[PDB]
Amino acid sequence: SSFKAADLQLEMTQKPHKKPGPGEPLVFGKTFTDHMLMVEWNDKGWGQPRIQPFQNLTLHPASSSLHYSLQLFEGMKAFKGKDQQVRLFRPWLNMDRMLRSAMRLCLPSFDKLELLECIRRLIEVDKDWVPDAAGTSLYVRPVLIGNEPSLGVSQPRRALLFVILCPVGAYFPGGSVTPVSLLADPAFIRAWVGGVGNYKLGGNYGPTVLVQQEALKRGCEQVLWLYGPDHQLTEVGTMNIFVYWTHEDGVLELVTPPLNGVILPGVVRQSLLDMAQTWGEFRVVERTITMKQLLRALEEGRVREVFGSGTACQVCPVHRILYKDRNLHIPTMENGPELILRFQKELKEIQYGIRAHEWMFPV
Amino acid sequence: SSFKAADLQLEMTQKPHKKPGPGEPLVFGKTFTDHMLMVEWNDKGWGQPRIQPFQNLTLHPASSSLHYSLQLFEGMKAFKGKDQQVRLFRPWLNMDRMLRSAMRLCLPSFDKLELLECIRRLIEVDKDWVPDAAGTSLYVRPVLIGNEPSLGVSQPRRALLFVILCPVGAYFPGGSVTPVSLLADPAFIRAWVGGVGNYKLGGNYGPTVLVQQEALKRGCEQVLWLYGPDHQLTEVGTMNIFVYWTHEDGVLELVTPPLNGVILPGVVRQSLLDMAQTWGEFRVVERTITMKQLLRALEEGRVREVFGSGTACQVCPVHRILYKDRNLHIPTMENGPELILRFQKELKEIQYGIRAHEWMFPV
Ligand SMILES: *Cc1c(COP(=O)(O)O)cnc(C)c1O
Ligand SMILES: *Cc1c(COP(=O)(O)O)cnc(C)c1O
Ligand SMILES: NCC1(CC(=O)O)CCCCC1
Ligand SMILES: NCC1(CC(=O)O)CCCCC1
Repeated sequence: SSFKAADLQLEMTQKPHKKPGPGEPLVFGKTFTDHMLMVEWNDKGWGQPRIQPFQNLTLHPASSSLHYSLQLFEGMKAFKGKDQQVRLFRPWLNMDRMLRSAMRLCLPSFDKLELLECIRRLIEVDKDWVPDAAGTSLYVRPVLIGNEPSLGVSQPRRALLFVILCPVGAYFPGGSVTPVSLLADPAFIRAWVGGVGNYKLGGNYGPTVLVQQEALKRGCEQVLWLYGPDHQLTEVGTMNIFVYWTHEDGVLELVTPPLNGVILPGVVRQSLLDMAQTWGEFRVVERTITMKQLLRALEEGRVREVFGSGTACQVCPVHRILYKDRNLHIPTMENGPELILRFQKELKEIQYGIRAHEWMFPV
Repeated sequence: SSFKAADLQLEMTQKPHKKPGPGEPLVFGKTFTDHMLMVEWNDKGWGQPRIQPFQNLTLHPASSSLHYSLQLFEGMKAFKGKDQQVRLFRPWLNMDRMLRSAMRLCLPSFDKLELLECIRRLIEVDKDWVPDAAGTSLYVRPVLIGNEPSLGVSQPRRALLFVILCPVGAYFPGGSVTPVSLLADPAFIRAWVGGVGNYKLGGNYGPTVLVQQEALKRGCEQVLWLYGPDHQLTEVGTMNIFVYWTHEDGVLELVTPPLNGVILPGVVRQSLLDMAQTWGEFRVVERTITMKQLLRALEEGRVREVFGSGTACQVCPVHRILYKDRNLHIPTMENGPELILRFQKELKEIQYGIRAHEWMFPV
């Protein structure tokens, strides 16, 4: 059924593009690498995978990817250490999530490890594009779209899988943690139980653009997505949320919302849970967090740190939440931020190859 | 600002496709006409509109239309009367809805009447493609997509508006209306209040494919979309729902769910409400309909007709609903279907120019 890496076609570029410098401030995903991966699917099966020069897609105007959002994507980073070795961070989890997303949209199944090997081969070809400066990396963007020339809402009989790469600079200006303010208004819903918010589908993102603009108009940087009558904290923009506090039972704990359907199962999210569990210094749980619980904890001075997690930012500190038109200062930066700095340090040691780990996949 | 229809550039096809013609099977949305409308948008506003030959779209791999579902569409029909005159059905309402969809996804605004004249000119160029057989029409598909070559989840600085046309056959070949069976399972949710289900965005359709396949496996043609703990009937597949019954207060009425956020404001839906209100023979109301209300009405023999409404089907009868592993028989067909046939006949007479009406826009 699946495409094989052993069947890979190679077409090197004879028109190389200008590489960005470590000194020039880069915007997220605007400058791309020399090559891309492309695999075509039809009802008879997958075609042969190919590494070809970066080029535009040729799509039929009726392609189901453009009309009925038969599209999904992934996002992972490749890191270059001082010894020039490029490594991907827990890519197996991204491949797992990509296949789950594909099944939800009735898009073709593929072998997760064959796609991983094809992606490894692609990054190997564009190795010189992976930067080595502090906090920089190569963003990998796999995409699977429906491509049937039909206006009928049905299972695609044609599909296209492609992977593009882009060098990204340091998220924080310089190399120090800067906090974000969040708008928490229950009128905005990102996902729902029985919905598709737990899959990385394009459809979950388009509607967020206007809401993010509303957050900016109200003086906030990101949106704190609330869910249900009890105003459950779900996500911070397009990042998973973590709260480090002394809970109502008097125990020091790190909590993040559980995977009940409205939470996207983040790779960094899973890594922070795994890392903190291994330390065994405090309680680490997956449990629902409500605004009522957070309000009470803040007034009682029990909150230490609140942060967002994702591939783009790793660990993003939160200093303010605007809920029901009331400002809530989150003492994250006044508490170090001890845990965020510890997570940042240990993730960078694993990611840049200072410490050898099972989480890293060598390219 | 907006693009002007007076600036329209026409490039006719050098390679015309063979038309289906007399007695050939037409599958919905699989056969396309010779030309298409294309309008580009960037930083300096809209470009000049163009009618060019039917061809593939050239999109950058990072196009926000494919990653974050910055896409919307419309659907309306052009009808050809026996004397060869082509007319559009209430297109102003589709233009109004398209603009509302554009605003929700932070896509560029345009003038409703300028796009309408551009679509009229496109249908005029491909006028011979509009079939004249009973119940047949030309399906018009306007689309507006984000076309930003960036991986950032933001408002597009580039967009593309295009319109494609499809000659379609009669939904009920021979003229006789045929009913369908619906699967009603609360585990599947189409939209949520605070979401975007009330807009015609690509994102709302992709997730329905898997649900539709499950309905088919269970022996049902469409999905009856239920919402909330009270199991509110919202939509029949991707069509609005109508119930013709004797209400609990003993009064005969035609009811459809209100525009509370989870219902897409259909043009046919509004047309049926307008038509039924003009007659003044029964009560016409927009009120929430629950499964418990329908169950009580069925056993008491108060339900006369249940149907779906939309551009593709016009008025679609329902004879069975599979709910909680039990089959509920809906007496739609044995009741004529009196109201459905009256709606079908009046709409047919208006659409094919047999009866003059302000609802029709001449091409
Ligand atoms: C991508 C994403 C995340 C984080 O996932 P990572 O795998 O850790 O990058 C969290 N929430 C949403 C809504 C996301 O889209
Ligand atoms: C298109 C659509 C309708 C019907 O709208 P019409 O304008 O009458 O064609 C109803 N519900 C959904 C979900 C739709 O997508
Ligand atoms: N929040 C940004 C991401 C996830 C992340 O990497 O943190 C989601 C939207 C698309 C870009 C990536
Ligand atoms: N139900 C089919 C439509 C609406 C309609 O015309 O009934 C929505 C999906 C795309 C095709 C059109």
